[PDB]
Amino acid sequence: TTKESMGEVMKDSSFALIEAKYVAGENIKHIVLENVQNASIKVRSRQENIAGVKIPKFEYFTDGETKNDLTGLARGGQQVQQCRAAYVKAIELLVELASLQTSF
Amino acid sequence: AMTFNIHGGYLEAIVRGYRAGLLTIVEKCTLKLVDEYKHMLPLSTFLEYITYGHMIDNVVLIVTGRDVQELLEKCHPLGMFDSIMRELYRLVLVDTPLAPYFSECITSEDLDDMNIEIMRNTLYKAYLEDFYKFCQKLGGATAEIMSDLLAFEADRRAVNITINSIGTELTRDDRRKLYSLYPYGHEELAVCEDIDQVRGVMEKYPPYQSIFSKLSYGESQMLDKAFYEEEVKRLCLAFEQQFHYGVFFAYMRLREQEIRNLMWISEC
Amino acid sequence: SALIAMIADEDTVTGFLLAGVGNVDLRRKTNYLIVDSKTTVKAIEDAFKEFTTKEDIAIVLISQYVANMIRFLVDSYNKPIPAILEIPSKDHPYDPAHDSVLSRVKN
Repeated sequence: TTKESMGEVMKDSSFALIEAKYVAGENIKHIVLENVQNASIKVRSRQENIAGVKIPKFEYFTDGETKNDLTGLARGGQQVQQCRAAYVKAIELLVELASLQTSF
Repeated sequence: AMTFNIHGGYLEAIVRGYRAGLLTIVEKCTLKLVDEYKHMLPLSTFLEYITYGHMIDNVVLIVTGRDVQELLEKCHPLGMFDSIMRELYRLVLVDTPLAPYFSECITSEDLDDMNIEIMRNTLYKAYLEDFYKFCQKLGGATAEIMSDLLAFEADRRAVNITINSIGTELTRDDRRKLYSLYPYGHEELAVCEDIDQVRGVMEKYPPYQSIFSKLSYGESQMLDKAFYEEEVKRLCLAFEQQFHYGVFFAYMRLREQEIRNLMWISEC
Repeated sequence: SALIAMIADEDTVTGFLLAGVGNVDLRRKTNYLIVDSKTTVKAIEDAFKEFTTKEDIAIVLISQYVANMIRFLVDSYNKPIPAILEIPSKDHPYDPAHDSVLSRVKN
């Protein structure tokens, strides 16, 4: 079910990237990599137990704790709302994949 | 009036014809426009200022390093000319109008040009210096267009500061100290912390009134896009281009806008 | 823990990599350039050895496994937590086709 999020949020991020490119041309990239305002990526882990199996739980920046932001680009708000919004979907997909592997 | 026929008439006619003909595809169009501009080489100073316009951003990008070698890939002669890290900044301080002022204003180098926000501040300061230099060369109707562009950039920077960059030390004082009627009445935007407040500040200029409108688009973007998008929408005024006047900058702006539109087209 | 791809469509990765800090999985001492298409994912596999296998990077992503060495990367099932792969869409369609983790998921 959550696999479709990896397409929907990706399409939204692509649209935001096109809008940002139309706004400010080429992004700064390089030193700060530009393209975002949120997503100071740092991941935290937790261990849940279901039927005696230690199913891991995953949280990270823009999908939990350890998140920070500063300024951003022109469409940096739109980029965060689309490109950084896929972070929650990615974290959920990663948690689901880890749980599936452990359960298997 | 007779000076136009005395000199510059052929170049003006060639520029007018090229503009009238205008309407990796985006990269190819940009390269063709840059080649057309270069082949055209009083008006020399205007061309130098027009090139320095984008050369300020090109030099700001090259100031990195940090994957600095990638700057050669975007070496478009229109803005990324080779002639236009404090040790390298001093060397790059030559052959540019805004560089000597930025040498003192941005003497902290990367400290005052951090890639997160302070690099944008240095770019805005350089843009303000370039706009001041261009406005110094007064004598034509392009002064109004240059003032409108500088006002749009300053207002967009102020709106971005009030929206979210206020937490990034872009306070009311920084709305003009670092963020590049505006050259005399920009103080009204120092307290426009809300979209409704932005519209109220825009109400001080009846031409700027109703330009913000609902502010859902254009003003929604940070950096210099808020009031710059208003100038992009109103660029139909630049499309007039009355004859016997400096229209090289107008043609360059129209070509840049066409390139941007082609890029925004992309895969439909 | 850290999480980054660095084997991706550049701006697509940078849109969720580093804006407020952490240097996109600590680029000061880890991570790599987020732009793909310069070479095969053999260097991306080496970076996974240098980033994901370095006990720091937890989640990784390869865009649709276009050149991600699906058979080679399918071995990441062992120790799944430090090698949580992903198949992002955009500029390459996300499909249940052969990949690192989805190939096993296809079973």
